[PDB]
Amino acid sequence: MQIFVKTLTGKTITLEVESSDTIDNVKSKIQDKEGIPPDQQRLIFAGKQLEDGRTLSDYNIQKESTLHLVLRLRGETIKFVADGDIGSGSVIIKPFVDMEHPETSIKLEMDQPVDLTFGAKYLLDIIKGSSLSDRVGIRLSSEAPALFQFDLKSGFLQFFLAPKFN
Amino acid sequence: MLEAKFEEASLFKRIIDGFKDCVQLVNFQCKEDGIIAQAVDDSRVLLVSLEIGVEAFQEYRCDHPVTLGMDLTSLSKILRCGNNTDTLTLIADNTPDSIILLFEDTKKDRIAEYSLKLMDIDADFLKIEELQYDSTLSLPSSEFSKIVRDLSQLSDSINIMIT
Repeated sequence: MQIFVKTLTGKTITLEVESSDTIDNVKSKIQDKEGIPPDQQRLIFAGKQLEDGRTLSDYNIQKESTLHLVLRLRGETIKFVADGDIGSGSVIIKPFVDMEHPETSIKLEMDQPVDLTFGAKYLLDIIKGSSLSDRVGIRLSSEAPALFQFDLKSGFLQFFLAPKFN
Repeated sequence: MLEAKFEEASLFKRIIDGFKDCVQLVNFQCKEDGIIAQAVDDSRVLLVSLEIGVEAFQEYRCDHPVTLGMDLTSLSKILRCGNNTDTLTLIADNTPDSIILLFEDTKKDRIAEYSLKLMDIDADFLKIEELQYDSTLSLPSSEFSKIVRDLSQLSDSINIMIT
């Protein structure tokens, strides 16, 4: 049958197997078309983390289901502010993993702290890409235009946007 | 000799949304391994880049690289004929003057042939992505959507901080 396997970047990869198909084989497959070795892989269905020995039917899994796949890094504070004439805004977010529906999770790897400003008219154009993907990847740097990226089923749509200097 | 069939015209209709609103023109490079597209905004601060693979079409066949720069505003019009779940199909010849767009839906139900006349746009493809970025985050696209949307009310300049 087919299942849905959802990663924490908006990607929904497709995957076909058999109940008899073990939790050690599924996750090896996945690694076999999306680069992540299964070590870095956690699946959770129905909040139950699956285990590498149990059986897909054990966890009662049938066809057309949706599994959550997680990222296990072997290795704090995203802030957005807008501040001007009438007042000022602030949204503060932190990396977490959701359990009921992880596709809502916030991933973050920080190599250096970043502190950058961007024109809003540009960002307003950019968020339109919501309509192509559940999730968006965002890459920031002091040395180069920031990348924003929605993935398609095989391909993608990218927005490079230069920060302001002053 | 391009013939490229989206199973649903919604998709391509969506993708072109991305360009509309912030870029007038775009070269489309069709290749045997699919379509890719680049356009720079006018102030040269924003670059839109698009990659679509063979696996994204119902069928795709293009035995020879062809470039189509097209007026987006023109092309979108043509894309309103879309209805969203019809089978769109792009078609082109060896040296193309018009790309043909071709919608049909459920059965022989309905069929509608359109032509967009192509324009000469000079190909200056940019390759601007870095190997390493200071920071990387992903988050629900509509969460982001919401944030940008709110803070745009207060200020022309949103600023991001990671720590």
